[PDB]
Amino acid sequence: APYPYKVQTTVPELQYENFDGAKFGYMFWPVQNGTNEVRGRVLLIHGFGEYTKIQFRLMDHLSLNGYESFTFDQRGAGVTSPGRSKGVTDEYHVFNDLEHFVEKNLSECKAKGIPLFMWGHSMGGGICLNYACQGKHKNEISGYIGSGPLIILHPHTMYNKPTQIIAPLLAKFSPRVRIDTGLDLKGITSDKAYRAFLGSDPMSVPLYGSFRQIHDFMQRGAKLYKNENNYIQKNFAKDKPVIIMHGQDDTINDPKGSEKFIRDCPSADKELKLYPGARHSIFSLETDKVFNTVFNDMKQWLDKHTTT
Repeated sequence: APYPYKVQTTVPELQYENFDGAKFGYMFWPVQNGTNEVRGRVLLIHGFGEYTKIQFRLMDHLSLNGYESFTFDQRGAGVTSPGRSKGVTDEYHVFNDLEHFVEKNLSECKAKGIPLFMWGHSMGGGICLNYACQGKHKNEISGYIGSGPLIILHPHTMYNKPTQIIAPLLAKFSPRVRIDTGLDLKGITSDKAYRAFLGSDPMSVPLYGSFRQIHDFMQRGAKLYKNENNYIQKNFAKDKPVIIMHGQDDTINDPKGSEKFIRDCPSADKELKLYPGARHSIFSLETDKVFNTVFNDMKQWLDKHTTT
């Protein structure tokens, strides 16, 4: 089944970079709108099961609207960790790998005098928001964007897929054990055409996650949700703007989590945007109606925090 989206710009080459025992597959997407003007660059942290092509639809649109994109297949994901390596990563690497690419992009963006923004979906959303609190360069990112971030699972997901609860609890005893709980296609998107692509994609199925990886990204969001001793108010990078987009019909990641995060956030420039009729993957696998609504909101938000 074909990938429903027709890219309007030139797809970048999938480059590779060795770092800390892994060969990272990454992509730099240049602005292609006929002007030599770049308003800024967005670094895209994908979620569990995802990889570069999933973010093609978003990167294509950023390029047309004056924004460069950088994304990489994380450790445990995509071309970076195939075979037995799939699902194999942890809290340490997740951020240590992210620092490497943040620094790479901060330098290049420093060179051309453009702001760097950080974007994350689901698992990537959990990472993105957590970086705003713990990142080495959290004060050098110009703005944080979350796309239905994994803070707390929706009750529906926990009830129908109890595996994602149990397996983290067992991670300490056997962290290398990998497991495949399959795709919740109907929860992921309301668009049948992207569903078919996803359920047919060799790069999407099978998707294994180890107990260590899963425990770590589950603990990651639960940490933000718990906000023990006002962790978020204390550590969120001062005066950094933050916006979360969350599909209102998201029954994979509870929208109530983004709601509480925005509430807890001490920054002035903060907003939660909920989208009716829209489910989990609003930036990649949803309908054209949803994506356009959802992307315009991101496009405008980025314009407000960029100059010329």
